[PDB]
Amino acid sequence: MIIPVRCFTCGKIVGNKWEAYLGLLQAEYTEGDALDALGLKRYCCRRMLLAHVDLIEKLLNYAPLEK
Amino acid sequence: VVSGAKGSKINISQVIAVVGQQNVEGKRIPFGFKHRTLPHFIKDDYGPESRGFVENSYLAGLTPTEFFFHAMGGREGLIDTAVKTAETGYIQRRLI
Amino acid sequence: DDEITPDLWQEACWIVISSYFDEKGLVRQQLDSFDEFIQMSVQRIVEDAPPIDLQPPRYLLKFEQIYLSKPTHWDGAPSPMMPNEARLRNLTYSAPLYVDITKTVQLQTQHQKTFIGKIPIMLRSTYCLLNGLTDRDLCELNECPLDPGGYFIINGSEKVLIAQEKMATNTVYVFAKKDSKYAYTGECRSCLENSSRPTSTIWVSMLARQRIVATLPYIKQEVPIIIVFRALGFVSDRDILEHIIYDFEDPEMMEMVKPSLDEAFVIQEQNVALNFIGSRGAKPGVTKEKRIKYAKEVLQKEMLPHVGVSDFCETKKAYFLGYMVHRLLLAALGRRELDDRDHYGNKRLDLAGPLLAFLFRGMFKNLLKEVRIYAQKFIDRGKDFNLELAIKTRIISDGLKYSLATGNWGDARAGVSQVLNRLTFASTLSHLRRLNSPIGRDGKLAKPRQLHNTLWGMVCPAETPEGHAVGLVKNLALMAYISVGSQPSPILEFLEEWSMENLEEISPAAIADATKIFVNGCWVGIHKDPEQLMNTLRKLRRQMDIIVSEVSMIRDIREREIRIYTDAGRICRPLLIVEKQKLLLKKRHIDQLKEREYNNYSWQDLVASGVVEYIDTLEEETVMLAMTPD
DNA sequence: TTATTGAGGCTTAAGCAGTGGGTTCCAGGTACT
RNA sequence: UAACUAGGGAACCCACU
DNA sequence: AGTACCTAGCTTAAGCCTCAATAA
Ligand SMILES: [Zn+2]
Repeated sequence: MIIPVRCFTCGKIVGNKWEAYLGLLQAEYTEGDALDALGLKRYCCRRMLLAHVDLIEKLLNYAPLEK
Repeated sequence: VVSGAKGSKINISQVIAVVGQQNVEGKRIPFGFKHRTLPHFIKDDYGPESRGFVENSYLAGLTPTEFFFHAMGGREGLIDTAVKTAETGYIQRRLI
Repeated sequence: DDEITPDLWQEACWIVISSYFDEKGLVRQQLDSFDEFIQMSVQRIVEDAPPIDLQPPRYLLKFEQIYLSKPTHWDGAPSPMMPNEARLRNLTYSAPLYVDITKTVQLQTQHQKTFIGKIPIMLRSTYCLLNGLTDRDLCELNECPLDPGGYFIINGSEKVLIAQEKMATNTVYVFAKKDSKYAYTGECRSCLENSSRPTSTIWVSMLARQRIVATLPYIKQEVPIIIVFRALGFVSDRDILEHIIYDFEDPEMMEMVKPSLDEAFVIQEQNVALNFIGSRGAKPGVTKEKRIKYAKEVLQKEMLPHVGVSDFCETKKAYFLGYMVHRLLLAALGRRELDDRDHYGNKRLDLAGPLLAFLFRGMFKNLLKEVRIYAQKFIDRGKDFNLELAIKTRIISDGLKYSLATGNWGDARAGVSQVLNRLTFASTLSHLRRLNSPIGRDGKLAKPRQLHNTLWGMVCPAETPEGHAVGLVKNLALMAYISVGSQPSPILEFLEEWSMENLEEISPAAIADATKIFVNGCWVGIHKDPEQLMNTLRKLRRQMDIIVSEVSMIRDIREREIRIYTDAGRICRPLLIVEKQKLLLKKRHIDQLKEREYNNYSWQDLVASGVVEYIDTLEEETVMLAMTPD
């Protein structure tokens, strides 16, 4: 639902790179250039960001049961 | 293959060279439509690609007509497997 | 210059597919079928029910207008019920059904908008509370915007109606029975649509040896066909053979109708034939006139109800019976190939609409029956009875709820309604697009389980169970659409306006050269110029005229017939239209579809431009189809 | 000549591989107070 | 001054080998 | 009101029907 903290394969930190990836994508970068700008060199770290779906933003559209 | 662990020469030939002729009940792909196997062919077409000869390999990729005819063959295999188990169980019980 | 070049074709075709799925989605068959059920079929069933009458002071009751509220929950004040609340509280997502009853005894009173029962509402249909809501509004109701709907909530359980596959009605099929007493057998599951009595199947068979025999509904023993023809009011041999054989220069059919006439030499009068066919009924007649009246009732109602059920229609019924015998003869001559049972043009898919309509017919008949019971109990004392006390909403509400919950259909067959699979989203979509063949799963017949040729583009060739239900449980292809059903009337007025001569206004000598025209399987007349007629019918269908886009128009060319199909259950798919080796789809259509959310150009505008059209399986026989524009 | 006792053609049960999980259902109807 | 068990049937559906 | 209670297809063995030698 949310970006994993680490790449599953190697363990590089990718949890701090999802918002920066989205900011680079709206800055008209290609996905490959955005991955290269974040330092994700191994393709194991690259498909953590390339293939991620952020379900948490859809989960946040529902009001919490307590408030 | 040559260790005998898995596969056959037919599997290698199907992967590399050609898949071959798709069969339903021992014959070629029948005229399920009116004298056509599919609406993409002319009527009374008895050629290879019209009646279920897959000329491509698995690596090359099946054309959509070849894909459908291969699906027909695989469906026949699944039907045979299911009715085979269902019929052989009773023969086993009667024999024992 | 406006053509899509081959390097633009992949982008163009996927924009077309994206427009289709943006307009339609994936569960149009369920939602459209249920919407048609609620909008038309409920009112048709209520009005089609006979005006009930009790008798002495004699009064009658009539139901005239159907009102449906939004889904509502009640002891206290009624409040709107969201589907999530019905899911949580184990309630049934249902809407109240209101009718207004007139009571004429004479004194006429209006019981306006009386409550007769609760109808479960399929989610995201036009009568559901989530209809037309935005994604934000769906999320405010704790509903998933990606949820497709198409299911019912029955006691908090999500229920999906699996589409039931059946033989198509009102169509003549000739098969061969292996090693039976009949060599070739004809068959017509005749059913008058929008009334939908228990369907009547007639067999016109020929004995193996070569006499032609007719198997009639509600007659135990087999009946010679010439006796049936003389019982229709044709006491001759020129009349019967003119109804059967349209071409006197073919003597082989004359040879094959020798033995039926020879065996029917005993009877040459109409009432003798009525007595002969009524002596073998389900209820045997006490006397001769009872037998004659019973056989007349059978010929008027049970025998071929789709070609006509009232009186004074014996000539159309005799024409269709002669057509059945002619098809049987052509099959025995070999001039016509034997019909394929696994051909999906010969099959219909009973969706949520027709299944709920069958249930509603049974339950409305029941509700009327205890209205008779209550009124008969209270009329013996001479006192007036309240309609609110007479109406039993319990039986219709609980019967419909019970059949949607357990899946047992009728007051017969099971597994029609199933709990919706919610393991993953793909399983939900697959369960919502499931087709079921009701062939018994213990049989070893591989032919209904085999992947037939006619499933191209209609049914997925890969998605099937690998267990005992292999080849029987099927899954709908992505752009495959099931026809929702429509009235054949405007096509009939257009046909009689377009120089088509009716059956009762022609001599039988003109049948041989002209083209027979069938509308929903009913022979309505002949046309002497079938090519320009089919061009005109196609031009009307492409232009979104009085012929709607889901109407199937098939011209058999080798044997002169034009079949127009309008009923529900026909599985169809959109195809691009090719004229003079060129796609009618141009670059301007793709350019307009690119800004789909800007200029409001949609898939419907692409259909209305005559660019794409829906071709079902029977029409796909006559289609010369290109896989790619290459 | 003629019944009489023998042998060829029609309906109808009795069958039809195994292991888990889930869902629904196993009752209203007037009296009477 | 530890008082110690489990529960029915009939149908359907799905999955698995 | 609460409720007593009285009520689709297969194959095959087995049982059941009409026509021909044969003595009375
Ligand atoms: Zn990594």
